[PDB]
Amino acid sequence: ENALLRYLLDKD
Amino acid sequence: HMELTPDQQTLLHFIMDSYNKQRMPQEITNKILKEAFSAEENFLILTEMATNHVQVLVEFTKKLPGFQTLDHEDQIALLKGSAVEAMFLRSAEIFNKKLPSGHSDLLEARIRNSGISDEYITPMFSFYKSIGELKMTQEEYALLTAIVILSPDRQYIKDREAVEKLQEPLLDVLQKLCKIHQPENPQHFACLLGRLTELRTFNHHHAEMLMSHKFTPLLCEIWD
Ligand SMILES: O=C(O)c1ccc(CN2C(=O)C3(CCN(S(=O)(=O)c4cccs4)CC3)c3cc(Br)ccc32)cc1
Repeated sequence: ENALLRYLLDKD
Repeated sequence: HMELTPDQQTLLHFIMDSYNKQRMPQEITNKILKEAFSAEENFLILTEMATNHVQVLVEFTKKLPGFQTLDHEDQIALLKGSAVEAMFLRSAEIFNKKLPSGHSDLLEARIRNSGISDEYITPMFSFYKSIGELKMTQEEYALLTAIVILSPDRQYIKDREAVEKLQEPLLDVLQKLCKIHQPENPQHFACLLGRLTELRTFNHHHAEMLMSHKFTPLLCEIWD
């Protein structure tokens, strides 16, 4: 799980 | 050899626009100036800088033409495999252009007194000088960053041909820009290629450095 990258990639 | 096509001009414009949106926050620059000159505070400052770069990298990458069209897993694979390379490339630009002479001298002082071994510090500063010598333009820093990021040879990529289709027109634009701006120097593209291979060596130095107050759980789980 690359939770931070996933969040930043699919943000705003 | 003479000019970029409207399509190459469009592609270059999107890379340039995305690359120029980045800025060092006031909070970070103020820390390099006023915080204590101890191994603890120096490493903490550098950790903050390393973290801020990851956010800058994701936002630049998201706006690269065709990145959004890649499979989700391949997008993650490209960011993971280029994060260290893109960090040292951006750091080279800031050290040789952005940072003021005095402020850069204080950051170099902080870097050299942050508990990191010379085995890592020496190639890092050697690479900074080697980049400075080339006198790279902003178009060259933006294209090089995009080429590094869209490397189709990174581990855990499923559809490599899709990344190949994205990287090939960037190498074409970069070579053409070398022929237009440095026609008297036919070895200019080759000098820029030399930086792509020098950047690859930083993957080992970084992973070997991470093996050793220096414990930062957030950055460790991104990198490896
Ligand atoms: O806030 C921003 O906008 C921003 C943007 C880009 C950067 C990138 N950048 C870096 O990452 C370092 C080089 C690596 N070191 S390090 O010591 O090797 C290390 C410590 C912990 C893990 S890796 C950290 C600082 C650096 C130096 C100089 Br001069 C210019 C840019 C950078 C930072 C901030």
